[PDB]
Parts: sequence; C-alpha cells; structure tokens
Amino acid sequence: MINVSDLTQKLPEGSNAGVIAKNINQNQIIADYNGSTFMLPASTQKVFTAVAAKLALGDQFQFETALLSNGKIQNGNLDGNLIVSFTGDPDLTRGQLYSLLAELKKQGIKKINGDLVLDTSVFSSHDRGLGWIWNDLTMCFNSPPAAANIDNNCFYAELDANKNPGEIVKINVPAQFPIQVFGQVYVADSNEAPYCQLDVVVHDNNRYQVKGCLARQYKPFGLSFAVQNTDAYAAAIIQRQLRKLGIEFNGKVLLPQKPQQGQLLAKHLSKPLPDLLKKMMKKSDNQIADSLFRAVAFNYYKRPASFQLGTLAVKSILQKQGIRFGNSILADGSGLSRHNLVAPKTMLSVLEYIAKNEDKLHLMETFPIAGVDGTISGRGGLISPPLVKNVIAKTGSLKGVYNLAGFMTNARGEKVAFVQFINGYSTGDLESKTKRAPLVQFERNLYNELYKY
Amino acid sequence: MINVSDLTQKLPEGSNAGVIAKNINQNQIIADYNGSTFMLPASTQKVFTAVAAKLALGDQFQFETALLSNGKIQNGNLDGNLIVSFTGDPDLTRGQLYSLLAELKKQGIKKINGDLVLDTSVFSSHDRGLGWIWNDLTMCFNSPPAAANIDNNCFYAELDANKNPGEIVKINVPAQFPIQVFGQVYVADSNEAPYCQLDVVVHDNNRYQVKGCLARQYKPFGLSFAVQNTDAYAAAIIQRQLRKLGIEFNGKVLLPQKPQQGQLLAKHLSKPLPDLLKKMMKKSDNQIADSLFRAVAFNYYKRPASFQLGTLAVKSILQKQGIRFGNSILADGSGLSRHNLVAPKTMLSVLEYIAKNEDKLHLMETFPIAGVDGTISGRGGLISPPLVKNVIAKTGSLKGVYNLAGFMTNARGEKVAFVQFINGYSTGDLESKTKRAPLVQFERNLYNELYKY
Ligand SMILES: *C(=O)[C@@H](NC(=O)[C@H](N)c1ccccc1)[C@@H]1N[C@@H](C(=O)O)C(C)(C)S1
Ligand SMILES: *C(=O)[C@@H](NC(=O)[C@H](N)c1ccccc1)[C@@H]1N[C@@H](C(=O)O)C(C)(C)S1
Repeated sequence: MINVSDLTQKLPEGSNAGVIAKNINQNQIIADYNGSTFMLPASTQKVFTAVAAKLALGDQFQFETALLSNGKIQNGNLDGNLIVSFTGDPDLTRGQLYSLLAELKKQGIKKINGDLVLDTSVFSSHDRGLGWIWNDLTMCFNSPPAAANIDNNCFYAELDANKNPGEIVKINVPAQFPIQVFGQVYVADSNEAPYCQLDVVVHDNNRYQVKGCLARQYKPFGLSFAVQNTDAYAAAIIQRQLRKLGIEFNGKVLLPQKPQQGQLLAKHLSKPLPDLLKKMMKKSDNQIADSLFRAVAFNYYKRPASFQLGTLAVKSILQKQGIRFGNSILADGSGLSRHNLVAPKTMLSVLEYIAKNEDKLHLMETFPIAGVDGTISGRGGLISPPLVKNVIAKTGSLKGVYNLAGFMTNARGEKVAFVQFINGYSTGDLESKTKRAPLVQFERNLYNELYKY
Repeated sequence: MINVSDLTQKLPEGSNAGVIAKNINQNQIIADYNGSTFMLPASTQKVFTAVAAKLALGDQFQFETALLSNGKIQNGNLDGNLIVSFTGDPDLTRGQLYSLLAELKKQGIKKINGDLVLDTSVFSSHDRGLGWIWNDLTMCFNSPPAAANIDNNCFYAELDANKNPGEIVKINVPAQFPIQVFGQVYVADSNEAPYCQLDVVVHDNNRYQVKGCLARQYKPFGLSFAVQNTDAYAAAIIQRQLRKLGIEFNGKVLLPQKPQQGQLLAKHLSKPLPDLLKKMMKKSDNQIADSLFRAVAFNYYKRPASFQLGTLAVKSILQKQGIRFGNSILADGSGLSRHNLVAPKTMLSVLEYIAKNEDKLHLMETFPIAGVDGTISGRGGLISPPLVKNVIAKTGSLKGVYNLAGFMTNARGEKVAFVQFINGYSTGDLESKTKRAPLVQFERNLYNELYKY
C-alpha cells in the first residue's frame, strides 16, 4: 500500500489523518491509514444524504410551497384563512413566493377576510442539528434549514466603517429585510485592531445585537447574517407582498403545529431532485443537505421530521442497500455537527456503492472536478496534471478539518475511490486564517501516489 | 514502553486514544501513544486554569460582590442609586445576596430614592466560550459563567407528565425563581412516544418554552435549566429581596455596561481560591473554571476580560513557567468548547510542573482520589487494588470523550504522572445511555500496566 504515514509528515504537528483508498477495478485497498477511526467528516457527510435522497425521494421529487384555504371566494373576497404551506424548499426566492401569492390576484381575490396561517408541520422539533456550535448560528453558511426558507434565510446589513478610532460604525439594514440590528460597533486603531471581535447576540423576532469593534475600512461593505426566526420572517415578508399585490389583509399570523386541512389554491414547485443534489454537491450547500435530510425522513416515515428522524431514515435506507454504520454518529445531513463521527472506510463503502450503481443513480456528475468546477475548481494540491480534470471530490471544511471524498483515474485508466479526513489541523489559534501550504503539499503528494500506484 | 495500542483493542471500535505517562523519579517516559496528537481535553483543561489561578490570583484571592452608592443616607433614605457590583462569583447564593442587601437596613436605609444600577464591567463580550454546543446551553451544567451568578445560574422546574396520552403536561416552577416556563407538552401513547422530542426554546428575559411530547411518566420529571439573561435575573432577585427586607424602591433597573463609581457600602467575599480550586477540581465545576479563567485575565491585564483575553492570559502565565503550547487551542478554562485542541504531552508537562512545585502550589490535594472522593470515587476502572486510594486524577467527559489526567504511585513507590485522552467513543446512537464496560476494562488495564512497569 501507499505509505500514508510518510505523507502525513508534511501535515502540521498535532493533526490527525484518516485515509483509505480502493482500486475498484482490481477490488483492492491501496491505502489504509486510521481507516477505521471515527472522525469529523464535515461536508463530505452530504454524500450519504445524496444517496438516501436518490433512493427515497427519486428524481421526480420536488419541494412544494402551497396556498390553501378552507373558505369560499366571492366578490373578490377569500372568506376565511389564507394557509401558506412551506415544506423546506431550500431554493425558494422572494421573487418566487411573490409570483405564488400573485396567483391569488389572478383568481380575483381582492381581499382576504381571515387570518394568515403558516403550515410548517412537515418538519418537527428544532431546525438546528444537535452538536452545532452556538456562535456560528448567526453566519449565513449556517442559516436554518427550516420549513420556511426564503432567499437562503440570509440577509445583509450595510456597514460604513470609514472613521477614526473611537467613532461608531454606521450599520443600516436595507429596506427589504424585516430585521433589526441594534447596539454599537466602534472603529479600533491598528494597535487594538488585530484583537477585534464583532459580537452578535440574537434576541427574539430577528433582532440582532452587535457589540465590539472593527479595523477602519475606507469603503462601505455588507455583512451577511442568518435569519433566526424563520416563521416570523416568512410571515412579515408575505404581509408586505400582499400589500404590494394590493390584496387586502388585516388578520393575525398563526403558527399551528399540525398540518392544515384545505382547498388548494396554488402551488409552486422547486427544481427537482437532480438539480438540487447537483448544487448541493458542487457548491456544498448546507441548507439543501439538511432540508433533503429531513424531507427524506418525512416521506420515508410519513410523519413530521426532526433531525433525529432524519438520522434514523438515512441509516435505515442505506442499510437496506448493504451499507453498515456500526456506532457512527450522523447527527445531520450537512456535516456541520461537532458530534458527527464517521470512519473513512464507511464513507468509502458509500462511494463504492455510488460507482457501482452509477447507471441508476447518476451521482458521479454531481462531484466537483479538480481545476474545473465546484469547490475544487482551484484547490491547490489538485491543480496540475495528472490530477487536474481527473480528480473528482466532495470537500468538507470546518475549523481544524480538511477533507476530500471522491474518485479519480489512475495511470492505468482504472477507477480509484478514496476518502481523506484530516482533523486537528491547527497552525495559529482561534481567529487566525489557516496556513494551507502543508495541506496543498500533502494532497498533491497523496493523489500523485494514488495516481502511480 | 507500554503497548498502549494493544490495550486500546478493548475500547469501542472507532475511538482514538492519546496516552502519555512519565516516571517522575526516573524522568522516563513509559507510555507514549498519540502523545503529540491534538485532542479534546474536556474538563482536564481545568488543570491549566488551576495553575494560572494560583500564580496570578494567589491563595488570598476572593470574588467580591458589592453595594455602592453616590447619594448620602438621610432620614432613612438612600438619596441616589443603589449600585450592585458583580464580579463573577461562581458560588454566590441567593441567601448570601439577601444577607448582603440586609446590611443596607442595618445602616438605617429604608427607602432607596433612585435607580438600581448593576455593574458587571469586569467581564466583557459573551459569557459563553466559542465552540460551545448550542443545544446544551439551557442545561444547568452549561450555566453561563457571567459576572452575575446567583445559585449557579441554574433553577429547577417540574413537569407532571403522570397523566393519559393526549393530556397536557403540567409545569410547576417554584415561586422563588423570577423566570417563566410555558408551553403545551403532551403525553404521547406507547406507539408515538419513541418518536417524541421534549424541546425547550429560549425567549427574551428568561422565558422558556417547552414543546414536544414524552411518554407517560411514573414519577415527577425534573427539569434543571440554565438562566439565560443573568443580569435581568439578578436585578429581579434584588428587587424581590429589597421588598422582603422592607426597603422601598420604585426606580428603574439600569445596565450601563461600564464601571460604576460610588462610596462602598458593604462587600460580600467568596471563599478564597484554595476552596474554590478544591471544589472545581474534586467536583469538576464548569462555572468556577470559566469564572477563574476570566478573573485571571481581568487581574493580569487590568481590563474587562473576555474569553479571548482568558486564553491569552493563561498561555502567557504558563509560558513564563516554561510550558509550551505550540498551536494548541484553549478557548475556555473549563474545556467545554469543541474547538479546544491539546496534545497529551502538553497536559503532561503541566502535571509535572504541578508535582515539581507542590511545596508552593499545594494543588496535589485538589485532585479526586480513586475510590475515595470527587468524580472518581466510584470510577469502575480504578476501584480495586492496587489502584484504589492510589490513583488521583482530574476527569474530563463529554459526549464521545473520556479523559483522566493525574498521578499515581507505582509498585516501586515512584510517582508516575499520566494523561489519558479518549475521543470518538461511541457504543450506540446520540441520545443513548453510553456503555462504560469497555472504558472500565481499558482503564483497569492501562493503570495496572503503569503500576507494574
Ligand atoms: C462542509 O464542510 C461545509 N462547511 C462549513 O459550513 C464550515 N462551517 C465553513 C468552513 C469555512 C467557511 C465557511 C463555512 C461547507 N463545505 C465547505 C467545503 O466544501 O470545503 C465550504 C467551506 C465550501 S462550506
Ligand atoms: C468537563 O469535562 C465537564 N463536562 C461536561 O460538562 C459535559 N458537558 C458533561 C458530560 C456528561 C454529563 C454532564 C455534562 C464536567 N466534568 C465531567 C467529568 O469530570 O467527567 C462531569 C460529567 C462531572 S461535568
């Protein structure tokens, strides 16, 4: 086998690598180093979700966002509640929801007599996985994969930090966002400036308290944040849209937990599963992965879906196909949880199942391609021949973690599946951009060795 | 050296162990397996904090909780504001605060004419470490180590779920706590129950919503909750205590966020450092660790202390004594953060520092003693001869993590220091009772080899 031990000499001191690789044609393991150690898979976890979704949802699967009502239309009035049904569409734009509501106009509803009711019942319990880190929850990459999801459940604020030390930075929220940003951030001089933290503390109803400081900067810029209460956000946006459409409403917003009985007025459908999976796999969209993860449970068990139900469903589905998990922990579909524990060999068995069943699953085309697209279009260790345009791989990255899982063609045109998990990688401290050079060098050498072996 | 690698065969598949030990009398390393690999130390991290606290705070250090004003007292009136200064005391009880406020009434004050002003300026930025897991933040073990801390910033509620399927569980909060617990949790039948989640959602101002369902219970279901807004909680306690003391107050509660000057009326002192360190080390008190961590930085740098300053101070203080951290990540004093990264050998160098300076530090007596006290009085791997009454060790545990760091006497009467980090330990799914038999056997074997080597 490849001497993976010698290769990890170039990784930073303290790090730990789990590396396993198999020549599928020869049915031979050609690298095996901590292949059985549980590690943090980060976003390589999305491979499991991709397979489960293919199998339990199918290529015709679409997320539906619907408008329903129990009552009768007449005189331009909807004589009852407007029910808005959200099922976790992670790719729903504000533009789409608007056209959806526009459908009420087209049917001559001039005004709604009753209350606005949101049906988010297909998801159950929290909209965050267990073991997610609290301070990342305001970052847009970590926006909640909730039933209601509008423009990725992210917003930005406009900041102007062009000021002398001690002065207050100006923060405005653009008029489209029903959010508050409150508190005060000051400009720090270049001394204290390397120390700066911007603190964001969440309060109810999408009110974000900022504190701390920032280094002077000349030009305005935007900071993005995740929406926290996605039901209030969604309801506030629908009410503004109804006004814009000139449909009249003066009811309250209700948020029941149970499916809402009704007559269907209109429906919007997302792109189907193959397009969602491709964006999830190429760009590594956390929210698509966690929505599919629970959509899989919802459809598979026919009951409202918690992340725990997602875990049960994904394992049960892949187990049906011969995959064995032992005591792996799969707390989410995106890989964000710090409780996830998976060994390289388990990820590898899934990659083999993917390559074996490619005629059916067509998942190979979803993987980023070295030097070409997705999250590895510029990956340093992969950017030269013989690896460029040859290595395809799902990436996973968290603080301390640099992973790759996928396939390549060796110098004999045989296929090699491989999993690389690197954890404990640290070359400065909390809030030091990480020196990636030893990683570029490890990966360049590793994939060349698997190429020639 | 000891063949640690064979001994890990008894640990669950997937787990990883970092073990290192030294015979101090011979100065020989006798076990060294993954000794340089960064791992999660969990509460063994508190060893670093004990040493930094001894060096920078000293045995006379006590936390101060104080009452100040600028008005003068005339004719039974405090003619200005009551300032209550909190500095992070992690062992302040509401009875102690009550006796402190009683002192006003011994100085003749029976009415306060102004406002209640809290000064919590000694600590700054969040009261939570970065990399803490969001869903544990409502649990009493994860109560915020804030400036204001009353009864461990934890309270108790009871759910009476001894009722039929379909009924709403009754929530009872004892009346001493100025908090609200509300929601509709229902009792689920035997069929639905395995799918239930009992959730809590935190709302502004210490309002807790419980949601979900649970199986019929056949005793009272206790909830133990962390206080989320510690300033509001403290101000509410103060106002009820003032009332109960017959001191009239009708002013506002102000939280200015900067140091508040005034004349000192009365000062409550905690128990001194050696008592705080003994409780932190014997029992593993998370709040005393994170309190001391930031008190250390406040006193060492003389400026409001965040967790980042805590990290800088602890490293700087120990670096002076010859400890080298390289690229370790210490995000807190308690080890709760999932970003913490430290190698067995760095912890061992601190243990050696501890044994070498025992005549001045007196920290040896703060470690738990196998089969005798603290968190290893009943630790199954250590409770037989020759380990019982001989091994002393600080424990660390999180989901997946089972650590010891401490000392023992071997068969020759020489002192051995050791560090055992186990991560990736999984014997079932997330919410499962973990199986400890593999841990008991691995530890019984490892400490026996270290005894015999
Ligand atoms: C999977 O690993 C995901 N990672 C994250 O969301 C991290 N929390 C993160 C790391 C760095 C920057 C922003 C978020 C997604 N996958 C990553 C990857 O494929 O390498 C990502 C950085 C593109 S986000
Ligand atoms: C340090 O390791 C601390 N651990 C925790 O607070 C964990 N979050 C936890 C694990 C299990 C149950 C409750 C909390 C403290 N140290 C532990 C130890 O010494 O083993 C602890 C369980 C006593 S709490």
